[PDB]
Amino acid sequence: ESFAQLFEESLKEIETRPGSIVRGVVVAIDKDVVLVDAGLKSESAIPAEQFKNAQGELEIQVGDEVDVALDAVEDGFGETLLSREKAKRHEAWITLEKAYEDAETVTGVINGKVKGGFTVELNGIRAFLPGSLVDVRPVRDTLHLEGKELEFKVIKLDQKRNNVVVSRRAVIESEDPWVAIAKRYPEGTKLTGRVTNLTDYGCFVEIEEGVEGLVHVSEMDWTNKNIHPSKVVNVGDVVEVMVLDIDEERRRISLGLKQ
Amino acid sequence: ELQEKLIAVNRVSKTVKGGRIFSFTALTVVGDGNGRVGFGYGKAREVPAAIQKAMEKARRNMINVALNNGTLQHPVKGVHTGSRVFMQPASEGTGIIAGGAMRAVLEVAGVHNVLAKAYGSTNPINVVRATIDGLENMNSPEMVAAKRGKSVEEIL
Amino acid sequence: PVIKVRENEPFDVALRRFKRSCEKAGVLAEVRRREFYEKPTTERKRAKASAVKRHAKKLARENARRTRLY
Amino acid sequence: SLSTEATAKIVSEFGRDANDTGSTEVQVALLTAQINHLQGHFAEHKKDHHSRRGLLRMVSQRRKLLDYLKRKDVARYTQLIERLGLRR
Amino acid sequence: FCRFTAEGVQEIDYKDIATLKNYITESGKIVPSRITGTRAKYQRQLARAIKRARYLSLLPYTDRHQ
Amino acid sequence: TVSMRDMLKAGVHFGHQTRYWNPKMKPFIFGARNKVHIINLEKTVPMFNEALAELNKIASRKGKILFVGTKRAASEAVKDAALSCDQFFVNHRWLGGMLTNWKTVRQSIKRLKDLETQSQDGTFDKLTKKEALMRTRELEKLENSLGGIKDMGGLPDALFVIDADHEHIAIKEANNLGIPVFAIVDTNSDPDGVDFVIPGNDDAIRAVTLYLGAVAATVREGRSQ
Amino acid sequence: SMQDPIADMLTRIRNGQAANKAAVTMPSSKLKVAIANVLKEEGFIEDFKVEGDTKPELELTLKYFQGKAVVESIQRVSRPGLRIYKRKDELPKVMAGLGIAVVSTSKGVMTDRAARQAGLGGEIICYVA
RNA sequence: CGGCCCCCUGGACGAAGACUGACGCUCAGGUGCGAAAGCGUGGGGAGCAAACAGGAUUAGAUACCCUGGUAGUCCACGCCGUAAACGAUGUCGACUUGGAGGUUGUGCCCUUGAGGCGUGGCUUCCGGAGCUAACGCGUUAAGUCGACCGCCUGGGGAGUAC
Repeated sequence: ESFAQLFEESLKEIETRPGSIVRGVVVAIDKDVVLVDAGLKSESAIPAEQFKNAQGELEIQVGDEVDVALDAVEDGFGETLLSREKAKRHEAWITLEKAYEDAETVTGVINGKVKGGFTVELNGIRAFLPGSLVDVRPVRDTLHLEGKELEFKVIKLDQKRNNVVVSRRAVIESEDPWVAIAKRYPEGTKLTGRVTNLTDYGCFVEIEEGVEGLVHVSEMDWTNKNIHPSKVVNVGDVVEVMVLDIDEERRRISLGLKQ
Repeated sequence: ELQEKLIAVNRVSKTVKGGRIFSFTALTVVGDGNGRVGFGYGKAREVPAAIQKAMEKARRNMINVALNNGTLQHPVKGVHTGSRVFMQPASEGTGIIAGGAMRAVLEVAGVHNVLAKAYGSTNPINVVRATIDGLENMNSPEMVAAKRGKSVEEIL
Repeated sequence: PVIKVRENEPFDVALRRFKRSCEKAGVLAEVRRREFYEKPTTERKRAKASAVKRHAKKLARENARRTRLY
Repeated sequence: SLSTEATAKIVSEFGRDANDTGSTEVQVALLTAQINHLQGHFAEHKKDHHSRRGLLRMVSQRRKLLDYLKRKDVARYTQLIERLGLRR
Repeated sequence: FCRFTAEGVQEIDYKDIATLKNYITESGKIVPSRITGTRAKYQRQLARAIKRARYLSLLPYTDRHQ
Repeated sequence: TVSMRDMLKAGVHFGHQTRYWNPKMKPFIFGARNKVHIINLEKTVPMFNEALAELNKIASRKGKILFVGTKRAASEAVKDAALSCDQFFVNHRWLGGMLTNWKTVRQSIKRLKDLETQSQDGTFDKLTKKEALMRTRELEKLENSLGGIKDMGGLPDALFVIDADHEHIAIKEANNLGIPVFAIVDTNSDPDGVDFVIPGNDDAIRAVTLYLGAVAATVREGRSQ
Repeated sequence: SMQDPIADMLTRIRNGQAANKAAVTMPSSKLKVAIANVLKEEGFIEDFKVEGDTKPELELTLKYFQGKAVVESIQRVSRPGLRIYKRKDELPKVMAGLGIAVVSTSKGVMTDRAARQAGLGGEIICYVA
């Protein structure tokens, strides 16, 4: 009756758009496709690679619940964007938690700087930070035992584009993209960027707060022309890339991957 | 019980590397002398086969027509492609006053008395179709009554 | 496309950079375009035709894509 | 176009209520003034054809209005044409 | 992803040279609305501003000229 | 028989995106949540019930039901449904003119049967290796295509369908012959060919299963009667 | 410009019938209302409902029997361009009596049969079948 | 109709109100505007280029290609009144399923963000019913209707002769 109308606004009230409410129960597993049902119009074709943790093998059997993401509806048939990004929000929440007590503590282990800041990895994910953040002083973890255990003390974060440089060792110590496009500029600043869509000439890795990068086909590997970028890297994956070129005018930052 | 009239048979060609491959089209129409009519259009390399095919086609996909006695229930227009057809009910004795393909369809249908002109094109295949359409659309008094929520005496 | 060779920069690299700059400018293309007079009508026609082609590529092909090849 | 103040003035004079604005007579007056204004322009700029089209349209409209007035109420029309100095 | 919609500017200023400089080429040319993602309404205004600047020698017409 | 709550749980109420809809499904649609069309369960349920009843009735007079679903997600499930009530099915691609051109397809069926017999009952073996392989392949092909309908004999007296837009050929065939159609029809689909339309989510697996199960039950009931 | 209101109404009705619309609304007029009433009497529509004071809207409720529409055909006959007036003997028979012809007579608007019965002809508004 | 600036100037659209009160639609004759080329008189003349000249090509080449090159293109004021002046689709009004855009307003909404929900104008593409000889058109109709006008009646002769 209005039973159904009320039930509709009820079901509106008991779901939200992003990957927030851990609701999809894994109702069929087959390599290489997981699939859930979070109270959406259809079931997700999940990769297996959004769900294996830190050494390669699966972690969740039938009935298990992770939220995914949304705001994109129907490409022909199907429903979602991946739950792994979901996870990013959780990471953001832990990073935010720092603010409360002015100190987020986990483990951060940063061996080296792709682009001037040691890389820190938290749980499954690994992030890149600006060069200062790795060390509190001028200590430098190059003399430290390789891939050492500390935590991360945050030095610097870019707040829009996601780059976070964190503080290893020293426990005792405690319009918008395009005007100032000189931060990752200078010749070869390495970046960690998720690829988006590979347009048979390109790969379109673009992460640093509303920009566009290409890594088109010529570098990508150490073979030139026979490569076909879909075979050689991925879809949706955070990779090794650096700038090689910026035009701040005809917004074409032309990144590379042969480095 | 069913009567079947081959209206027309026409030779049609297909040009190929060698030369011309000829074939035959047969337009037939069948009816039970009551409401039921059906035309069939068959095609084959030889005539008789084509005719047979046409007949077969006709025999399935028939159509019912409401007939007030020997004639139609009211004047009815029917169109299909070029051929636009008018047919008008007529008094017992007058016979089927209609031309060509149109006549044949009427005869099988078991209309005995009509005044029927084919305007426009008179391409047998089209005209028969038109005729069929006209017959089909034609509603009876009872049917009209049913539609309108009335008795037959209210409509007259 | 004004360029200056940086200190301890290779020649080849510099050349490549220059080429890239030129490409960006679309200088060669521009030159090609202005070699001969294009009637306004012709210009219009090309633009519209090109647009049409683009549209065809975008939508029809997308529709095709939905259905598998084998 | 006609300046706001001028328009207002025109309305006040010819319009009975002064808030009315849409009175036939008032409308005619407005048209007439505009036409007068544009005469000066068109003396200068004889090849400004596009602009002249608008003027022509306005004139036509005015004529129509006058005609309407005539059939409805003759005296009023007469008065109007005395005021504005329209030959017809 | 237009800047001027977000800022919510009433009119683009030819005097605001720095802003303009983001939308002009290394070779001096005005950058397309595909690349910048500027809104159409604003884009025209921006172009106009640039032109004005060029007239006032605030921006250059081209890189080569002297 | 089938409750509303259960349907909701399954995900029947969900439909396709708003840009892919058919405006002939505007009566059966309720609203649009997050730019995705929601099917009206108040209008769906009674219709579904009616359909079920019809199916049962058909069964009761010894009617032959055909279960069509070539989505490949619910191919496994439809077959299962068919087998539960010992009825016929087409879980892989519908052969163009299966029903309209039965007399040709009857030959194919016969051939398949023969092949099966050769495989199983003969126990001859001793066959040239390539030839044998070929035969096996043929058998496989036949089984995939016409496995469910091999014991159908003639034409079915009703046709249950999991998606109308996907199986339009089948539906069309059923209309030409006049076989009653019982189609599950999402918002993108066309309901005009379908006799007993069922407004519901064709795509979601659980929903499909639910749809199948009730139907199967009803068929069984009819048979019992 | 709008030149023939009755005709327009008829057209609207036809379109409704085509498109399977339940009810068809339009600006009301006395003649139009009369026509609607006549139609109702003859059983081509379910009901008509005028609503409003300043600018009232006639709303007809169309009829559908066995899927298809009831108003099979509906043509204006008289029209502003060319008026048709018939004498009681010259009054038509639409669909050989199965349809009706709305005719405006001195004693109000009525079906052709009614007019004949009365013993008077007039302006032939529309055929309806 | 296309750099930028100023002066004079016509139309369109939206937002609310307020007013006028059928003043409307269409239009034979009539009047005006009407690309390019062309004409007249007076200016101008960089580039381009009918004509023309030479060089090639070719059987020939009164062409295509090359080197030159004058009317003209440019401005002023007159005339000409035609074009595949095309959407090959008269104007005005009403009515009839949808989707994806573009552009330009405007109302509300926490603009919590580039957004969310509407509501107007103009506009590009696809497609339903229906229509169509088919091709196709498809709420910007070639659908369903009304009002007015223009025009057609086999091909040629001929849009020519008088």
